[PDB]
Amino acid sequence: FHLTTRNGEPHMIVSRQEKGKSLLFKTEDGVNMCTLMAMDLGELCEDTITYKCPFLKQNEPEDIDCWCNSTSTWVTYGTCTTTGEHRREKRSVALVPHVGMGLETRTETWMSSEGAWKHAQRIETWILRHPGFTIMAAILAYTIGTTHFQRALIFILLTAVAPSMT
Amino acid sequence: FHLTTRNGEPHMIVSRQEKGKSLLFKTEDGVNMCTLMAMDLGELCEDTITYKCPFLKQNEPEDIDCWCNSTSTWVTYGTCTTTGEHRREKRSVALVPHVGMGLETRTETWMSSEGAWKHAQRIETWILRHPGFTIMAAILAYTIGTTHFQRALIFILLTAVAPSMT
Amino acid sequence: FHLTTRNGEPHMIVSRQEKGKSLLFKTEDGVNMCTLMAMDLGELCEDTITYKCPFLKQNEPEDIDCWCNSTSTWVTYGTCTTTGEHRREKRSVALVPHVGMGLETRTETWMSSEGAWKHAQRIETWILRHPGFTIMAAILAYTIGTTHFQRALIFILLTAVAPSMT
Amino acid sequence: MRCIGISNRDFVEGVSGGSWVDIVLEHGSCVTTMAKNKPTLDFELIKTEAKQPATLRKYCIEAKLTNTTTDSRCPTQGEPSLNEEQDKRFVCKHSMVDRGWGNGCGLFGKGGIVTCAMFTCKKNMKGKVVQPENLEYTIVITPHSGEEHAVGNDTGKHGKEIKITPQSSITEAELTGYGTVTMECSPRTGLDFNEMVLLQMENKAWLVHRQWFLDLPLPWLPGADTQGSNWIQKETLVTFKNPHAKKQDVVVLGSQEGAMHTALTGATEIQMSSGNLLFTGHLKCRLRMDKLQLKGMSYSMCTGKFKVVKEIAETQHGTIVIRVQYEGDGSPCKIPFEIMDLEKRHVLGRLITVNPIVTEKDSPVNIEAEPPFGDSYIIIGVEPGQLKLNWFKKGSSIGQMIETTMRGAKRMAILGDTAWDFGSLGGVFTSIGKALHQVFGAIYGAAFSGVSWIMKILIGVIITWIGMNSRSTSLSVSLVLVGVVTLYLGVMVQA
Amino acid sequence: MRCIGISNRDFVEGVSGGSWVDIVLEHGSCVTTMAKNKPTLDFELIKTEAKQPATLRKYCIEAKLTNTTTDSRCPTQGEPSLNEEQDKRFVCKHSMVDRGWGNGCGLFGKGGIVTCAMFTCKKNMKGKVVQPENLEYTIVITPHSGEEHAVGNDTGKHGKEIKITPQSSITEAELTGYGTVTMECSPRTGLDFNEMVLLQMENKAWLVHRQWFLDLPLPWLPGADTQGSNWIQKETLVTFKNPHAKKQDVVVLGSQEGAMHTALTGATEIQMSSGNLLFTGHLKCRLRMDKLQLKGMSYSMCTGKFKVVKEIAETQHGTIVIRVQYEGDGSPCKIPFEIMDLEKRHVLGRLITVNPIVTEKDSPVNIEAEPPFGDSYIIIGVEPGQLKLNWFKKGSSIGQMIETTMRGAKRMAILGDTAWDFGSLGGVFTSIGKALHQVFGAIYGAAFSGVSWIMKILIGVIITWIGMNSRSTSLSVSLVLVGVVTLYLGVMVQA
Amino acid sequence: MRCIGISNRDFVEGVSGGSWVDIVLEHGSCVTTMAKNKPTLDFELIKTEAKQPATLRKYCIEAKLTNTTTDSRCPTQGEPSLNEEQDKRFVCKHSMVDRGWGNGCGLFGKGGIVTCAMFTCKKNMKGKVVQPENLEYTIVITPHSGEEHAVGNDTGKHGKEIKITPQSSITEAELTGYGTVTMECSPRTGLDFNEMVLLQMENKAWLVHRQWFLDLPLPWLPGADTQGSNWIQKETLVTFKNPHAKKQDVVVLGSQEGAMHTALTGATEIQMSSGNLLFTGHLKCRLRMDKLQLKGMSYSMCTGKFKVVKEIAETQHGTIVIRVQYEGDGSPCKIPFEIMDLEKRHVLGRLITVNPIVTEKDSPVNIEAEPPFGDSYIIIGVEPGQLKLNWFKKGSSIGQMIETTMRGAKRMAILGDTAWDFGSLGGVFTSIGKALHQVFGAIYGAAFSGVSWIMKILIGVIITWIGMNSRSTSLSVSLVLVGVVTLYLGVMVQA
Repeated sequence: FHLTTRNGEPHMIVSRQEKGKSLLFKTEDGVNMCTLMAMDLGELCEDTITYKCPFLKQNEPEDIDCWCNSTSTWVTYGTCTTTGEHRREKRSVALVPHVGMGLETRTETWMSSEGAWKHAQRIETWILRHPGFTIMAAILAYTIGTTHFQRALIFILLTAVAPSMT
Repeated sequence: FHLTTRNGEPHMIVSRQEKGKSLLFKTEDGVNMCTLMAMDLGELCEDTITYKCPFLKQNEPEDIDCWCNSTSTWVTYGTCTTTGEHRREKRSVALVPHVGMGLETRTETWMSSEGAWKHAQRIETWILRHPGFTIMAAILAYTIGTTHFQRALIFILLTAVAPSMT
Repeated sequence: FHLTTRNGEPHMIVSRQEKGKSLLFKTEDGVNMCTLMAMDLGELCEDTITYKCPFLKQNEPEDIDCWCNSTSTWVTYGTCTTTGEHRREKRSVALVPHVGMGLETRTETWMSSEGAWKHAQRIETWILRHPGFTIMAAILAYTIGTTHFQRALIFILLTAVAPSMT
Repeated sequence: MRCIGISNRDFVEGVSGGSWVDIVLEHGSCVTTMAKNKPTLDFELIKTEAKQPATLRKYCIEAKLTNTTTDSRCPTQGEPSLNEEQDKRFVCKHSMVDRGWGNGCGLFGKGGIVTCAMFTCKKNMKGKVVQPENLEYTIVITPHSGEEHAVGNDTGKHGKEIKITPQSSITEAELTGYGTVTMECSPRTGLDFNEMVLLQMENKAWLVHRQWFLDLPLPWLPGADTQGSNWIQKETLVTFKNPHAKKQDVVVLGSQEGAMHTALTGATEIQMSSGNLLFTGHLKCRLRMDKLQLKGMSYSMCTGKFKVVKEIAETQHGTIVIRVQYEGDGSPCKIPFEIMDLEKRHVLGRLITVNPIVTEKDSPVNIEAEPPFGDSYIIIGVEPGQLKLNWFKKGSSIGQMIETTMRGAKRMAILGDTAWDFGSLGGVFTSIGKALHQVFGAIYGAAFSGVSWIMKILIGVIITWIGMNSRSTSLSVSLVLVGVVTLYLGVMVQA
Repeated sequence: MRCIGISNRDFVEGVSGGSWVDIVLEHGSCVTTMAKNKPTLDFELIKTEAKQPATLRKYCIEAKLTNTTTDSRCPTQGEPSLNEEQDKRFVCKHSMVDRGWGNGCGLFGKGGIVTCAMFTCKKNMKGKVVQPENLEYTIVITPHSGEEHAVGNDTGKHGKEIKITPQSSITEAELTGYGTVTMECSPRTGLDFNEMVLLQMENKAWLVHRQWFLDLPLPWLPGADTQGSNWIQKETLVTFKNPHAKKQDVVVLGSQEGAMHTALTGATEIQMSSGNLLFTGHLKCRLRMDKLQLKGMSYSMCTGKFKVVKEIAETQHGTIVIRVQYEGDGSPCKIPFEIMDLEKRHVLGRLITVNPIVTEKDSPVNIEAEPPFGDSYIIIGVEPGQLKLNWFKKGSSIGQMIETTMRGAKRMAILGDTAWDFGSLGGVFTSIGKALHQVFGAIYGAAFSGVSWIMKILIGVIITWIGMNSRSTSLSVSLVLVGVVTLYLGVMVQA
Repeated sequence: MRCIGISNRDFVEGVSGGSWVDIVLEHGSCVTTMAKNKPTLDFELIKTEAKQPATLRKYCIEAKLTNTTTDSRCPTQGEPSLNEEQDKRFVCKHSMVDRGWGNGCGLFGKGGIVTCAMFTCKKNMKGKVVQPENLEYTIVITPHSGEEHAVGNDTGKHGKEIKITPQSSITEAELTGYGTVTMECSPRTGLDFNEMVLLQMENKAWLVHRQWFLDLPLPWLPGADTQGSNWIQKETLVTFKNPHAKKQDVVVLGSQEGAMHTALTGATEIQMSSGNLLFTGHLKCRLRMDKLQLKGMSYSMCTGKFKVVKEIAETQHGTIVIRVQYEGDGSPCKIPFEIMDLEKRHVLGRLITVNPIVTEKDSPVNIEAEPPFGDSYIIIGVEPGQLKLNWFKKGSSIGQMIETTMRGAKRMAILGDTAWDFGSLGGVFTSIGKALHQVFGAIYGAAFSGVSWIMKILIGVIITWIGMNSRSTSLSVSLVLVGVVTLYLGVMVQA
């Protein structure tokens, strides 16, 4: 409850030595009878919370932490626990990355089943997602193709080459 | 207060006629003085908040309203303001209404894919929404195009052009 | 503390020389005990703010900065800061003056000249921002279109649609 | 004659197969029914209401909170359970909070909390759904007699108001002098009703959509529910502040009534005093006319003099009003009202009120007429001293041709598939005649000679003979169809 | 002889039938006027001024709030009625708050409040709108006489500076020694100064668009009024807060001087103090130069010895400019000056200063010329004392052809509709001759032999005759048009 | 030889006269270089590291705080200004709260509160960027001397380590007992670096895409700053309890190391403890083995006792690795090393370590060799004491043929565009020759007879003639290509 002045106003620093008890002083203004009704007042810390106890003459206090029946004043205290810590822990912030690529390398090789079938799976996925381009390629094959074998070969070539450009 | 046996334990009802001061009472263990650091206290009414006051021996009281020196108990009190009315605050949210059922539009947009498919979707929406212009474009293509594929070509070009100029 | 008669009612002019002290005086209306309680008061200057101070019947002083209990009266005073400067806030309103021009200039020579130039630049951008479509459309028209008018339609329409399509 | 200034108006002139008019009735619209040897009538609707509504779901807006309990147990000590939880009348939550060795307990860790409280609620909505059955419709019938309070009057004694409900379909209404006319219809050919629900608060009401009515996240009550014990989604009105020590300070959300006034406004507003304004949805109705005859016909024509009080007023449908006053003597009497063309020879114009009568001398009658767009003479009275009031009527005859034909076509089209009686064998002829007479009937009546039916059916059979023995088959199909329509529809018109 | 050095050199080398020559003038773009047997000239607009501005509107950049009264009434009593509401001197508003049994009134309800205050305007922000008729165009006119103190100069004064006021269309600028040239030069046919506005603050100013100038959500006072009481756009600065009970924290925003200065930064700052130096605007200048005459033209061919002081330095457009001295005698005297081929057979180039004159002993004399790209011999004087000066200049002839032709085409396009004489009968052939000159005269005079006019028109009629009797009509049209162009512009260029 | 157990063991079966072999190299993959009668090499990269990385942007992880204050004014006084808030060293916010009439200033209304504190934080990320310049590669070169501690040994002091970087081009390295090899390397093929970023936490690291840093909402520090006082997006860590009249306590987010570890999982973890193993990009390293001497081809022939210690430790390629001890005297001497068929008719194996030599008595030697496919006999020593070891390799002939040709194809694929020497005229023929070798030379030397080159080139020209003089053009194109490849590749293989 060491008292100083800042911005022309009194400024008492309270600690656990006087906790949950009526603060009392004698100042130029008069008999200062403050009630520090706050919550997180523990032993003094470095998380220095500060407060204006507002001047209240006779009215019904409410929705305040600390007040004084003499004059407005500043009060301060800490918030860390008894053992010593910053403050109460929480878990928050939303975040997640992409997921990687490694020990696979990005070129058609290795004869593997997955690598071998990836190209065909991507072709058929493109065809399913691109029916219009498939129909257009079929129509071009029909027009240009004089024989059914050439028709099918050109259709397959177009359907396989169009995605590879992307 | 009224030291009753609620749930098989001591139970008190503190009102606003005394406030911000330690209570005193008697139990089988002896005289008990009770602290009540509840800052949001009002006078007794229907809105009765209730506690189970702990028991502390010598440790620092932290992050709690109530405590005694000998035993636990159950302290309760009202929260009505000076006018005697319940708690009071605003607002919440209600979905803004409107006329007609809107079920044609959900999900947000991928910029690249939707930009790529904007032309394909726009031609379809436009050609559907204006059958009259479909008829006129078809007639013009029918007249101008000497052979079938010229007619189809002119038709598809005009159908693609018409949304673009708009 | 200076009383006048405006609109058939008293008007009270108060200065900071009687700041922070209850409004006490005596007139034929009775013992006009009254109070001013807001701290917006400034020294006497030209920034005159007014009030009507209501009349007590039974209620506690509430909802009004002033409060009289003998006869409703109008209280006015000064609000300028101690340095003789009117109240003011730092918030500001403006817009962006860099670039704006929708439609201007004479009626006809501008119409002809800017039409020629805007069409020239638009078509020229379409022909250089997307060149290959132009030459392929030109050769396709020259090969397919039966008459020079038909060929003109073909490649002009293709050059119109392709750069918008692409 | 309360349709002056009413934009939507149809001059339906005919009788259906069972001698029942097929009213199309829409809020803010008019119907006027005509037939020869049949006094004209005016058919209107003035009020729509729903009674005995069903409570789809009750919403209670303002929530009061009482008897709130909160308790906690340290980690590993247990999870508290209270009998207050078992009773569903409370809203309850479980939670986790840190405790500690120095924090009034034994060790560091997350111990459990249960906090819950009663949920009373005072102010409440009332949301109700309206079925087709529960509706009641206020029809009003007016006679075209030209009485002074029988023109553009919303509270005149001349009109008779009846209510229509499905539970009493076959009903009989009475019109002064003319007699008994039959009420019978099921108006359910309109827009679907299951998609809408009406909220009401004290006095105001709002029309909204069912899914929206159920979406609003507040407490519920089933329709039969009235005890207040059960409550669904009761969490939202009761905000639990952050977990804290042994406490969960329960905050009671404020009345959203202001919020509802802020949101619902903009939607379709309704006031219960005027009844529900469910103007959406056409009302098809049957209405028999067989039990009515001409009242006042026995009164002889009077050969006195006729005077005009008000000038030739114009309505929004090419129709003329004349306040004819009788300075002579011999009242009451059968009004001679006629039309002639420039050659003073042919009766071409169409009259509205057949055999008008005068109640008493010095009390003029509001005759109503519909000449064709053009020049004609309204002949009031008979010579000597006749009054051949000239009258030029703007518009194009093809104008009303297309307009009336299209309006009747759409009227029978919305009342098309599954509406007009096609199933009845033998009555298929009557239904075809009905379709023509609702659509093509104006062709028979207005443009084609007025008409005296015998001479025009002779002309029609002549036209059929010419069309059959014509030089072109296209003209044959174009002309014999019109001729057979004329003949058969004239036979129908006679009925 | 004033604009040797500026980048926008332009040449007009044609005359009209009635010598009604037409020029365009822009900022920094001087013009040189050529003619046959008439003195050549240099024209420029030196400074644009906008005198007698019109006070369009005014803004109160900063605000003072005084005499701020306020009153209220309990619910159902209506709004209070003071005397400040009617008077526009005070800006004010009314609103409502909940008052009742708690705070003096009877019942809790939305009672009214009126909140008024004097708005005093400390500082102004001036707006100036320039109309077309208010542009005072300062035009400098300088002959190619032989002066010295104008090359690469701004104040160099041997000619005349004239302030053209568009109210005064015709004006006589008496050029010393040569007479006068009629000034019929309008800015009306230039770009419309309809959307340019000047913001003025103390002494500094900026230029900004009209729509932007008026869009500003600031205090808004008209030009006509002086007292400022008739005040518009009230709520820009007075920002009343939500009224609790009666008082509301009425406060005018801070001075906008800093904020609007920061925003306006980057716009076109104008150092108005030295005049309204507008950097845009065509001046369309029609001139009868027949009144003008060259007193120096007919003096005797000059005999004595003749020497050069300074050697050539290139110009921007690439023109010969020589300072030359005359040691001989016989002043005043017409000085020979030709640009011969290196074999002294046929002439290549052109000289600007027609008939240069030396009317003073022991003085520099400025001689101007413009060879083609190629070796040439400037031959000066007559033997004894012949001077031959070899010269060469870089570039491609086609480069100058395309440059001059396109420049003239743009000049005619801007000097186009409403500008070139199409309504004047008789001069129509002259006007089209002028136009065809301004487009194709570079090709005619440079590419096509220089030219000896008689023989080239003979060739012109030959090409016309071959075109008309050609094997193709497309070639006929393509060739006879050029041939008639050649013939008509040969008849013209002769003048 | 070092590389045993590494799955990706690439081969170079042969050398040419130019010897400019461009080896491919990749993480976790060794390479073996053969050369006719020259020392056989093993290449690896043991460690990739980008020394002296640059710092992009630091992120905060654990926030201390202090000097937290809450100032406020009554409504209608303007939210107070603070000396606290004007400095970037703090973090702060303004908010609005309903101060009531009992709450100090008795004028209930919503007013401003300024809340804020100091923000210095303890643990912080280290974000870092790697440029192509800083890429330092660590290359290990080993001879096939067969020293004992070679199988499953990497850093053993038997070969050479060189610190290669693109900043360096040429540097000689010494292989003890086998001469010199020039590191004229070319680390050209960095995969991509614009969108990859390195992260460090105390004693661990990660690799992550740049956008992940650019978008992650946590406190910032640009790389330039050093005071740790200016921060951007500093408000995200502080989360404010709901305002409480004048109380407004600030709290932050606690230990984020756990959140980082659980969320970042799935990204490329890098074991920075042993330095930053950057598993990215291939190495395209040109080596010329012209000046690399072999010590022992001139030694005598081994004639003593012969004994095996351990049998084959079967490799992924089924490559015999015989760890064998020769008690016989006479060392140094050349070892008998044959790989023969079941019947023991002709040899068809391929020994790896050319000139297997024992440097000293009573010492094991690890001989590397690749036998044919199927069953076979390994012949070590000479009779008497001739040693025979039966062994089978499971691979199929055409199988291993196709996979080894595919390994060569991949090696040329990465050693593709811009890599193979196309610019060098004259050497273009040699480059295409070496390409045809590195693809088809397995086929050439293992399938097509082994080969005695003279007779096979004779057969190849015969095949070429038959293909050219064939009945079908498709067969001609198919066969003459094979023939010319055979001829030219044989000429290359001879060299």
